[PDB]
Amino acid sequence: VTDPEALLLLPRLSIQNANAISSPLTWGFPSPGAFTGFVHALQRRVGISLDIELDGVGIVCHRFEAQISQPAGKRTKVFNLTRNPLNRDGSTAAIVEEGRAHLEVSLLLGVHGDGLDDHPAQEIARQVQEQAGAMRLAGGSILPWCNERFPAPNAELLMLGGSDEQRRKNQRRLTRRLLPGFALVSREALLQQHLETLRTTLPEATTLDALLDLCRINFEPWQVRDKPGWLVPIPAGYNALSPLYLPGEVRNARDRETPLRFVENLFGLGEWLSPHRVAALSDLLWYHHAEPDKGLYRWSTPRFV
Amino acid sequence: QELRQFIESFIQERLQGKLDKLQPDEDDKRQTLLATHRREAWLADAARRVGQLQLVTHTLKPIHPDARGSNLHSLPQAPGQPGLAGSHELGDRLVSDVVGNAAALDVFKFLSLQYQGKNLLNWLTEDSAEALQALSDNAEQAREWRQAFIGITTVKGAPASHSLAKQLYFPLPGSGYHLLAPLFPTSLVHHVHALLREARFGDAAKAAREARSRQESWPHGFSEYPNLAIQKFGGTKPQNISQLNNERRGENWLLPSLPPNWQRQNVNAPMRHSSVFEHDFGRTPEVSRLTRTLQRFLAKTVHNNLAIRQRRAQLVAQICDEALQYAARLRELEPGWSATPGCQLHDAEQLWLDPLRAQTDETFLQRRLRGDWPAEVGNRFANWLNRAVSSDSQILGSPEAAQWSQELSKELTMFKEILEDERD
Amino acid sequence: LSTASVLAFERKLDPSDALMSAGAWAQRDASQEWPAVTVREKSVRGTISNRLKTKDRDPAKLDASIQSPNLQTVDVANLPSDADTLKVRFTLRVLGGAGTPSACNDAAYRDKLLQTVATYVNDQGFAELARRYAHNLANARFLWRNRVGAEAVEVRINHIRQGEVARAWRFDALAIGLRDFKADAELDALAELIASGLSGSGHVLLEVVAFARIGDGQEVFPSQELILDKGDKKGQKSKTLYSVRDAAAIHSQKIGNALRTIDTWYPDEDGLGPIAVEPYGSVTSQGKAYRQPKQKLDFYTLLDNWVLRDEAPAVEQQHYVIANLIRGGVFGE
Amino acid sequence: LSTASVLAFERKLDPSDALMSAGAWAQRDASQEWPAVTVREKSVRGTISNRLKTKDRDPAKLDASIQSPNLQTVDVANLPSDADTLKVRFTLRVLGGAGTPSACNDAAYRDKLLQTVATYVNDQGFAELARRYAHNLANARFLWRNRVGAEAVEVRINHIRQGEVARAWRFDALAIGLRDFKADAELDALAELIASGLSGSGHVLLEVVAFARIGDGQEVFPSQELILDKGDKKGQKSKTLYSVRDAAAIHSQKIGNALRTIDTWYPDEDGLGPIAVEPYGSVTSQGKAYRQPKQKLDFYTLLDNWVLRDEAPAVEQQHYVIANLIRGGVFGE
DNA sequence: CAGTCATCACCAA
Repeated sequence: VTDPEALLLLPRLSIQNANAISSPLTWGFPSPGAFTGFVHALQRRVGISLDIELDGVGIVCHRFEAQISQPAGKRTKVFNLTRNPLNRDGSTAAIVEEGRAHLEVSLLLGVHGDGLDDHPAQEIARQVQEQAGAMRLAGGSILPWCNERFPAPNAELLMLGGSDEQRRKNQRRLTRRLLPGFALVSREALLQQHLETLRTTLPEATTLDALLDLCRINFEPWQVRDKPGWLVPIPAGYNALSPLYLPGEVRNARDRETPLRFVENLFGLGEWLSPHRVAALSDLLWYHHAEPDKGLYRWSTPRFV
Repeated sequence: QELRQFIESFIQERLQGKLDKLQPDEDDKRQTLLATHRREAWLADAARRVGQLQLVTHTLKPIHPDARGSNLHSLPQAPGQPGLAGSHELGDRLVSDVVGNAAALDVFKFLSLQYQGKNLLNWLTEDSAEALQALSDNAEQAREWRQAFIGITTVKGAPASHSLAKQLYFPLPGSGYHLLAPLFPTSLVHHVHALLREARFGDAAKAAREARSRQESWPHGFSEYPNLAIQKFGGTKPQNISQLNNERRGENWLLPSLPPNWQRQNVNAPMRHSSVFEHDFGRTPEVSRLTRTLQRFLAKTVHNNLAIRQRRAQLVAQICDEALQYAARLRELEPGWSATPGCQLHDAEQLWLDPLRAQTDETFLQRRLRGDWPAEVGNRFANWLNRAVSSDSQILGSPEAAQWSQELSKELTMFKEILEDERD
Repeated sequence: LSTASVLAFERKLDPSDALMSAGAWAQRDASQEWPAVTVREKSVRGTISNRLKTKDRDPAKLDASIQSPNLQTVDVANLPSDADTLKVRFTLRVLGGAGTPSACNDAAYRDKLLQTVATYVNDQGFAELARRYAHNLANARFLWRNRVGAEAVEVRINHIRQGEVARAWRFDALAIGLRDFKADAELDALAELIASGLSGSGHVLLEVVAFARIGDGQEVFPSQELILDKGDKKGQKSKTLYSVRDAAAIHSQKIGNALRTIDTWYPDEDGLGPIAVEPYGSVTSQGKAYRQPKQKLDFYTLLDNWVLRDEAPAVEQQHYVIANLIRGGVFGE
Repeated sequence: LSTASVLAFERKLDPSDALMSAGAWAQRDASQEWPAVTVREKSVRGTISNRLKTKDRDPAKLDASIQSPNLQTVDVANLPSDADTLKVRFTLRVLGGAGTPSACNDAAYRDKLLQTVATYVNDQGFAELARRYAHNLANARFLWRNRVGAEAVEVRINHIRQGEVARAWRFDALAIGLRDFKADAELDALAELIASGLSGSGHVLLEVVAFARIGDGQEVFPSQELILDKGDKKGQKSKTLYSVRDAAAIHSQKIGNALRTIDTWYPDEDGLGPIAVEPYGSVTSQGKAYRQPKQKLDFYTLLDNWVLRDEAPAVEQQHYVIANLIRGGVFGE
């Protein structure tokens, strides 16, 4: 909601062994729920000793590879597993399947606090990076440096105090540091828009998302067409099955302080657009916003349109 | 009351199915007890083993091996925003899986065969007039069946969770946190799994593929799902999980959601006699679809022109950013860019998409591209991209030549200003 | 007081994936630019050499199929014919806060546990377990089959705190045995650093490089990933090796499993070498679980007696109980 | 007591792949810079020279296919016309510890197996096995089709400790035969080195160099690649010869086959030459299997009698069982 | 005489 003044680039985050299932109906790149949980986990450890805030994340995703294998006679995939230790009788344990992938990621944060005028912003950049290099980005660890120990420091720059001409040179200087990536935004208006193509059939909604991430072909009145983006099904929050429980009610909870619901996933849509296609970089940022009483929990990116 | 033969085929069918279980050493009580209690005590076994299970729509057995907890049983509500729908706005053709005791899910088939043939699946618990005439039991037996058959759809145990569950935190707008414990949508994954098994294979989705194979097809829609992934639940035995067997077999099919740029090639722009000068176009493997789209979307007229006039406005950026990504993932992304072999022609590509100076950096290395006008790659780019936006005598003489060359001019205008600030 | 129904410990001693690269010995001081060992595919003709099943005893098929061949497709990773030295490089983050769980139900159980851990720390710090972590760094145990038959092994460890090096160690890993934690002042200066990182006090980030002279063009052994039920067509691929980008590699969990071979104190037969730290302390190659709860020295029994009942075990079992907290786990009711 | 359901034995006697180069005699002791024999693809006009099916034998096509030519594309390697000598160079590690499995399920069976192998070792070493491997190194068995009709063959073996060499042997590989195991005192000095490798007494790395005087421009025979699961059109390639980077080569498993042709102890025709060490003694290229399961001389009968039921075989079959354990494999039930 | 620990059949396209 609150537009930040300065954006914080976390330039290279080579992370290993992230989760790659992310919902019961998708696989591949992890959910942006992991990224906004990561930035509020930065908020509870750094942002109070700097008296700043950090709300939104610019998910860029330079590289991607998944620990998958192509079997014989199939065009599908399976996942490469770990070998778990034995049971107490010496026999072998069962198999729970955890997909796994390596990533390389850039990040764009948003500051809102009095520490930006109480400090140099280099203090904010150094402290946020040196603490975030001891955390887990999606489900896996954040790696230290290598041959790539030259892009290690950050950058940070405001947008309100300054001229209004060479800020194009400034944000396209920023774009020189995230140039091979594909940003990930929320494009859920097209899920509305592809019901009118099915309005001749029914006003149903659950099979509309399963129409866009594939190759639909009819014959000549072969029918291939340019898909209008890199449009992919992402998960987009939780919807309540069960009423809110008082913090001593549910057996085997993580906490004895917070209240608990039983929820399940809701599915949206995204696109892997290059950052050139959007003018202002503050459009990309992902935010948590969810109303508590009726149980709809959701994350999206505002300011995209 | 001609609906007791289902009870006959449930009792005597299983009793005759135990004909391969022949042990001539110690069956002298097992065979007699099986013949006796397989019929009469089968109602007792289906009463005592009718209370180990429950109906579900939020199972947790499919998220951990032995996570003994409480499974949900009600559908989620409607999401109040526009543009995102899931396991609550699904249709009224839902199917509740039956999680419970793995060695007790055989009486569930005899209890749920009443939704096959007749319409008396809702006659066993309530409306036992469809369970008095062909049941052939007394008041104690009819009451015991109507009591034991209510423990499926109702609650089985206490509402709880487990240590192997997820239970995420969510920040509230101006408050603390709620714990969100997500569940596995067994009903939704059954619906999408049956939906995709008729879309990847089946009658029409494969007969249209043979119609393509006979090269004579009229328009009819088939579907193709490339690069999925498979996940197994349970393992060698998936019947310990809820049903997962009717046509699931522990194989929920996962749709791909990958990033675009995670399967790249290698950057080889060396000092070659054509790998320096002939590499002024950006010959990549992912531009064939864009060239084919710009070709095959140029023949339609403006008789349906309320949608096709909003795609070439983004294609200039969608082809210029490809050259930007190539020149910034090959030159700077590669660790080297040497002098061109046959430098009288292989030097302009080393000027435009080239890295910084190196160990062969003499005096005149940071004094040519640091002061030379970096605006010569505009006309060559317009000639290259204007070869895929080809001119025609029926295109230049028509009113589409200016309306398709203005886009190439507006694309070539800004790329020189973008790439004229790296050195100069 | 009851045991907490949700316990979960974040791991410490977090390693990366190893990377393999080939070069020559005494050219190993300029080894920042050796080329990476790639995974090569090959197909293989062989013989039926398994116990055939007489369950379906056929006097026609199972005797002639002994005579007929067996065609398979595997992976392999070799050194080049002009390289005799294998280089393996990874990094190791040590975190600290080695007694604080990531999820606990009651804060009273948390208060009963955290002062027990601090009572363990103040009288005898993490130095005595950091010695045995620093040993398994110093002798190159993470080279699993790559040490077997190697002639000279050298392990280099660099403490990095900034852009560049702070402190550097050199070792001869074959002079340091796999069974005998004989401490010496070359690595007690490493053990104090790993202990001061496990406390939570100072920064620690190691860079571990291991050299192993093997032979010209020999076969090195990167990690093989479990692929359960792949290739129902018989034109399949049996062995599949693990590769990070254009390099042979070892999984991170295998390197961590090599680093936490600490347990010498197990009560079945202690004179057989240190095993990996596990609850119900077991070993998958041996096919057997040492440290069985009938002989009440596993992790659940000792943790409950030492937190809930204050029955302190011996110091040697306490090192095991703390090593399961550096290892981390997921516990329940 | 049963055998374990999982057994894995690592290979001992692990060779690399061999690479081919060419030159002339009297330069064979300055042969370090010979150029490699290269792989060349050629195209062949030939003749239909197979049997003809009578199941759809239409004489319009079948009687007319004979008269018309046959076009095939193959691969061939030759010596240069300047040179007359093949050179083959590979390395060989001898590991030791050849009775201890690397994966098991039982512990009692593991101790029974280790004390059985120690019973074998501490009354007779590996010397009968080591001199048979030294025979197969001393003649040039590993040159498979290349030595056939070769005029003179010389085999040089070097023992390597560092950059410098420690011990050197030279031989006449045509005086030593393929069916005898008659030796001299010079081969026993190699047999004791291999037997000190197999018993873990020392580190053994060997460099085996074989020269074969064949002829000017004659054809050499590298190993042929098994190309599996193609599904292609009319044979775009029908013979692909194995090479490494710009050098023709032999697979490591074919040299490994040639070194372990040790078995002269098989029942029917033990006077008719040694065969390789397999569990079921099968020679696949000759289409039969010595050591059937019916005559109780295969590995899965003798192993189970000798380890479990204390039924020690004859010594000549004990050599077969220990050779199968130097080999390796999956010997589980 | 009552908790608890290893085993035991129960299912299952």
